[PDB]
Amino acid sequence: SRSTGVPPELHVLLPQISSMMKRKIVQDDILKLLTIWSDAYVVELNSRGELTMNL
Amino acid sequence: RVTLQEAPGTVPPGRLPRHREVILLADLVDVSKPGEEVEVTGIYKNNYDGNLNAKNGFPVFATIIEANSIKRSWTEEEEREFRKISRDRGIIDKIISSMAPSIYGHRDIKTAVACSLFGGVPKNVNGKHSIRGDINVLLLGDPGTAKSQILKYVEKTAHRAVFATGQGASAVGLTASVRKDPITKEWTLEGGALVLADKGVCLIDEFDKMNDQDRTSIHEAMEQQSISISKAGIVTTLQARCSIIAAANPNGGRYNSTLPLAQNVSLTEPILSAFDILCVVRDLVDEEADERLATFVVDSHVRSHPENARQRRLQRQRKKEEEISPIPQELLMKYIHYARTKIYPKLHQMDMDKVSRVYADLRRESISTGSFPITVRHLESILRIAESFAKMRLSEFVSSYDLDRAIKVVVDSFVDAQKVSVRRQLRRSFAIY
Amino acid sequence: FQISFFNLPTVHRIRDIRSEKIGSLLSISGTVTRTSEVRPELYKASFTCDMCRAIVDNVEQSFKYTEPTFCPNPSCENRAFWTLNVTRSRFLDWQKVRIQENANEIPTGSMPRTLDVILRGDSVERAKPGDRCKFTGVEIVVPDVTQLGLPGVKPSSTVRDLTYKISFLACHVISIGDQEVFLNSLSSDEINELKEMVKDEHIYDKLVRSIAPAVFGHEAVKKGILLQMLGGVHKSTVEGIKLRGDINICVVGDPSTSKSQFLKYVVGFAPRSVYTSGKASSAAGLTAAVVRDEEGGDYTIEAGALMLADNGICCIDEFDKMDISDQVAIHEAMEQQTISIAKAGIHATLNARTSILAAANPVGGRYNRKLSLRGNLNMTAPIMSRFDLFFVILDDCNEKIDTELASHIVDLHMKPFSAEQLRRYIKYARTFKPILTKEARSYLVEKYKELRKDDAQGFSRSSYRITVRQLESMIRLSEAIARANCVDEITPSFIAEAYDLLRQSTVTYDKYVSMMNMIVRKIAEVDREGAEELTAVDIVDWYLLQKENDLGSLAEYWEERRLAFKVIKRLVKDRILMEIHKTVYVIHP
Amino acid sequence: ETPHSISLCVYDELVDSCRAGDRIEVTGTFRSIPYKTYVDVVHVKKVQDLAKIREVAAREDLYSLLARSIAPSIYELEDVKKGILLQLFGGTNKTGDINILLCGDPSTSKSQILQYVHKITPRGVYTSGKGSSAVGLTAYITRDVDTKQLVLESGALVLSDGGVCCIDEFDKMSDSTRSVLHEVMEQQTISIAKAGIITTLNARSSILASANPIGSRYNPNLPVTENIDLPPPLLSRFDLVYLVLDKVDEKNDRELAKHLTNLYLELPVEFLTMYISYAKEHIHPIITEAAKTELVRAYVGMRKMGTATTRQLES
Amino acid sequence: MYKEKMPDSQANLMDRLRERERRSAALLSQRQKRYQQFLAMKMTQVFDILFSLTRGQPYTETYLSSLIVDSLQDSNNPIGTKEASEILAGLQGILPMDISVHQVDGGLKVYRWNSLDKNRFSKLL
Ligand SMILES: Nc1ncnc2c1ncn2[C@@H]1O[C@H](COP(=O)(O)OP(=O)(O)O)[C@@H](O)[C@H]1O
Ligand SMILES: Nc1ncnc2c1ncn2[C@@H]1O[C@H](COP(=O)(O)OP(=O)(O)O)[C@@H](O)[C@H]1O
Ligand SMILES: Nc1ncnc2c1ncn2[C@@H]1O[C@H](COP(=O)(O)OP(=O)(O)O)[C@@H](O)[C@H]1O
Ligand SMILES: [Zn+2]
Repeated sequence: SRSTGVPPELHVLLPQISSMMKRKIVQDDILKLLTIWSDAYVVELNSRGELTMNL
Repeated sequence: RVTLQEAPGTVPPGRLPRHREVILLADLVDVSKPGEEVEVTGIYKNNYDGNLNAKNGFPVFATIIEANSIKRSWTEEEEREFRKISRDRGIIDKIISSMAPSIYGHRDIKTAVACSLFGGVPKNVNGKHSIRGDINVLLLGDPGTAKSQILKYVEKTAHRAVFATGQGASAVGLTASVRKDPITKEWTLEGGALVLADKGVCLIDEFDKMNDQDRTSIHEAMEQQSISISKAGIVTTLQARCSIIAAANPNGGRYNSTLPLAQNVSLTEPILSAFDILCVVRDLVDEEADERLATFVVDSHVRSHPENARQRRLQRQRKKEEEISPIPQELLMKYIHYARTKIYPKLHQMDMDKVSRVYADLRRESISTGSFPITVRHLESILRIAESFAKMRLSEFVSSYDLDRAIKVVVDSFVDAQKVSVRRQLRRSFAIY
Repeated sequence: FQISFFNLPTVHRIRDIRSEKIGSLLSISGTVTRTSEVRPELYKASFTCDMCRAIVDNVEQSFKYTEPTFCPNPSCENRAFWTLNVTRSRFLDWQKVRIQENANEIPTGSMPRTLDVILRGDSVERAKPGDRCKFTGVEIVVPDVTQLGLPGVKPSSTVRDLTYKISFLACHVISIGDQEVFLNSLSSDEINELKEMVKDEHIYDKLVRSIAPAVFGHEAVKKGILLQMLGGVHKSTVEGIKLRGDINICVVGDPSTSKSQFLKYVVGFAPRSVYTSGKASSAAGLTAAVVRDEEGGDYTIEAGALMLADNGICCIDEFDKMDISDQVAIHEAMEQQTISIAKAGIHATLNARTSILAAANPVGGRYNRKLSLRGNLNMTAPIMSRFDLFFVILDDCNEKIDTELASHIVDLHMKPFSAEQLRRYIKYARTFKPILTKEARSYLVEKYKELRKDDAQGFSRSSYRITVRQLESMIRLSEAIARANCVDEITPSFIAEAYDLLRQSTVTYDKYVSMMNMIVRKIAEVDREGAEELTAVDIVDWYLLQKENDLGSLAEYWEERRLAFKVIKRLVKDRILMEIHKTVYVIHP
Repeated sequence: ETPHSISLCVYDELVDSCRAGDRIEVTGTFRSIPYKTYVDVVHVKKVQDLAKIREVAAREDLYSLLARSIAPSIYELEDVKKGILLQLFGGTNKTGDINILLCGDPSTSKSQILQYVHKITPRGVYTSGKGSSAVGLTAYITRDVDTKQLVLESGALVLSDGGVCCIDEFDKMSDSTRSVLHEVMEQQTISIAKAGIITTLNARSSILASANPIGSRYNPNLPVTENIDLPPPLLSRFDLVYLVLDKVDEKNDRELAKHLTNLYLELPVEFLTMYISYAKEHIHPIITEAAKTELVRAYVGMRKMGTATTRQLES
Repeated sequence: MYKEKMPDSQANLMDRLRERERRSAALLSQRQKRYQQFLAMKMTQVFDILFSLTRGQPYTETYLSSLIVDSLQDSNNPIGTKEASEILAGLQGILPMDISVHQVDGGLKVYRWNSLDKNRFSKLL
């Protein structure tokens, strides 16, 4: 749905994820996934001060 | 075919509520009724091509949503916080002291605002009539005393708040309106302010100034919790389950302390009976109250003075919230919503004696002194506010402590509305309560 | 994909819309009166053939429903038959705005014009009713059928009629009504003119006199008007409560004391002002109107008098003549600065940041001096409390006053800061947001107790004029008074000034008392501190030292020095300062 | 032109020259197309007896002759003649109107003078109390249904701009109708704020009013202000209020009887209007320094007897 | 909030007011000098008003003055009508080559500006 490859911010992704999980997912949960597989997602920070993740 | 309108509490200032047309297909009809809050999934497209193109120059179309599926939610991590505070010491006092942090005193209003936010438990006996759970508050006082600012605070804190004014509203603008529809060619009805506030709160500022025809609609709204209309050949009834908070002014702009409430306002007595809490605020001068009030206000203005950065600002705002209120406000908004949605506290028959005996004692004093006869609706009001007090603690059963505070609020309002000669006699007779 | 130009150096009024400029780029200014709901507009359509399955794309419309004139494939002979595509076609947002000529554009007493402006793309919803918007775009002509039936020979084409009317297509929308932002938009020379108008000692005194310089006396009102036009600071409480920052004023007096002159001054000076009077006004015309909208089957809000006066001053004459049924509609805008509408499905809340400057006359048409201030007025507590200032002025048969009054009113028939210089000051001053000092809070609660004490009735504890709103008014007035100068810290002095103006509801009288408060406190200070004694001459020399800068020349020195001893003798004459035998002066009981 | 009106067509650089409510002189061509008579406006204008005037200018009985000439059918009333004549002369507007009220018993020459005034002044309007309304003197402003512009449908105080409006039974004017006079009489504007319309007009004119005494006849036992049904704010605006009293003295009744009876058996108006039209066009007096002091002292003395509002000083 | 009790300069305060008197006129002259420069530099942002969307000589000074005030009315530094006259008249003095002024009925008409290198002249003052 995005015409550009810039990933959306985490503060949008987590609410969308939380509804699907039937359980609230927070920032610290993402770091658990990164520990298991380092190359799972790109974790570059947005200049707005919002965390981002991408394929 | 259905229209969807923005959330009442989220419209930005200066704009009318944005809305879209929605297309519903077979097996998805009658899924919702006017006043419902729903979430729908569908396709967003333009479909007014055809006759509009040649109808006029620079022709235009409209956007619609083809409703594929419509739906009408908490997590345990949040309940980890709600349950903790629910059993803390003085939970009721933390709630009341957090209502309108920058307003001094008026604690009998703040407790009335708090109870009206949480509300009671509606009941519908099959084959009999229903019972409302909404708490009705009337704020009558002299100019000043921030009666209007309270309704502005209720607007932001409550979930679904609809704000109205006595003179700025109309009979059509409250009950319903009529629109044409070319698709089916029969008249369609669009709801007013009372229909919007269904399962919400309806605020009527300056309640006295509206005409009796406008005021008659409000009375039947609180009594029946529904809107009945027969206009343009449409006869139907809509759900209007809303709580009312009203601010008014006495005759001549000053309250006559030597006359009853029933003789200080043009609001007729049958309409006064629809309220649960009747607050009568006086503004009488005294250096004791004036130094306290002024030093609160002069600090309120120096506080609200304008002047990971977002996190820093939220932390600083939280610090100021703590400095004036015991509970952070956005947490309280969540806290109230969870209590309203989840908790439905129930009565214990063990407290039947505590309720009936006080009522008979209150009735006995009514004929003894005073002109206002105690009515069953007062007892109905006591149970409702008793349920609301239990709903504050997130306890599924009514306790004796909640009933004591419930008795205190209703008796105090009834006593304070009496004339001065009768007022002093009743205060001594109900020193226990 | 759209392009939007802006920042045109010239702005053309509605009366400058002429057919000689069709197709050119121009910028106009006009107060918005109506807005319509946005709709998508077909920008570039596509079609598929009927005889064959050919497809035609990139069909630009250009203000008319243009179907393709030919099938592009030579194997097909189709013409004037097409199927409109709703998927490969593109749509664009489109909105119609009705704007109106400003008051300052047209000569006084003339009618204002009207015009319809078209918005596309992101520019939609940027126009709000009551806003003084400015548009940038080009002039176009649209098909029109209203021109038929008019006199004159009508052109024809061959037969087809080709009447037209002019409309404006705006590609850009801006709404126009912090110190560092403001200072960055001005050059050095604008600063120097503005800097020198602030960096002077008597600036507050001069600006009071500059209000309506042709009107004699009434220094009380000339202070009031200056403060109302400066306004206060709007504040929002953390719990979600909005604090009003605008000042309301009312003036009542003799039918010959000039009060309609003040209102005519303000509406002729205030950047956004509306004049209305008594019975000629109505409820709908003041706040906002619910009226059927064009282009659709729904309603819309049409701006009232107050909405046009947003961020300005609304002036009402003959306020006591206004019916109660329409005085009510002013209430909500005076305190909450918002308008609540619930009628015909237009449920909304509108900004009403307006300062009301009303004028009225006593109940009997004359100030019956046999009665109190209550018997002279028909206004009640709900409306009286909302005025931060409430002046009642009187005229009486003083001989010297009438000679001065007659002298000035005749010089008009025979014939310190210019009105332009004030608008270059208030715009800068309005950017300051003063803060209360800690001791000012202590001093404010002192004075509020004092005002509440005086307003207290003799038997009942209920007050009538001073309420909690007035406590805010003291800060609100003190803000504006401080806002007139280069300080963001409210001093105790500015609290006293607001205290005086709210409570008030040979040698010149002002000079006499000003000398009194200076000398009297001087003696009480040294007595309470036990300093050494001083003589009358030393008192005179001390006072002249305090006002060194007010002396224009040493010739004025002797006059003021001579004037000083008369003040002393008056105090001794009525034993205000007791002589002790050269003599020493001590406060009398 | 008259209450008839016909449509006009304007082209080219003659736009931006006319607005609603203006007075125009038109030179144009009369046309007709099917019937629709209209004017192709070709131009738009928006703005020997001299010795004979001097011969009357320097005469000694000038004031008496002019005063007498206005009402040859009315006896004496010298002061009434002068002020109403001074009403026609008017003040001097600068970068001016004088209003008069006649109070007297309901049998003395009140109606006849007002009839003369509107039949001797250009485009005067004759009005009465119950014969008019609030939108009678005030032009009915409305908005066009197809062009959406603001239009005005004229009014008594708008028709007589620059002229004289005659109001009979000025006491019996409705309170709402009486209320709108204040702005008209002092500011010469009519501001209207209604649904969708916010604008102000100009109605610069002179008002001549006649009022019957309270009750049946003037009673000297009550004060002067109690025999007049006007509140002081309205009563202060009038430049001149004439108390016309009916005596029973034959030393003046018989002379009046002769003047009336000599008129039903079997300067001129053209000179008078020529005189008036010349003065209003060419004479622009300026108050001298010496005359300044007299105005000051007269008002001070009048004020010192304590209703001497400053509206009487400009009068 | 108060001032000196007894300054050493007591009789010399007469010289103090004399010294104020000696330069009272100079301060007013600088007020005059500064205010014209406020108009002398503002004219730079004024010849862009005429150059942009004005197209003929028949434009009179009354119509231009009302246009200038309305263009700067919305800005942070608005300008009055009588100030615009000294602005419009100021242009012709510094631009005697492209604008000429002649009078009819006692009013002024503005000849059609041939705007060329408008910016260079303002620096020669
Ligand atoms: N009891 C109070 N404590 C603190 N501030 C108050 C109180 N009453 C009024 N105010 C001040 O007055 C304003 C409220 O006035 P308003 O809403 O007009 O009262 P009402 O509408 O009831 O007459 C608020 O801005 C508030 O700061
Ligand atoms: N201080 C003054 N200086 C100059 N003129 C004055 C002064 N006071 C009154 N006037 C004159 O008196 C008139 C007052 O009219 P006004 O009181 O406004 O009428 P209303 O009471 O109907 O509004 C004005 O036209 C003005 O010219
Ligand atoms: N001083 C006078 N000179 C001439 N005619 C007079 C005089 N006084 C009374 N009349 C006559 O008395 C009649 C009164 O009529 P008029 O003045 O028109 O109305 P009203 O009866 O209301 O005063 C007139 O017809 C007039 O001829
Ligand atoms: Zn084909």
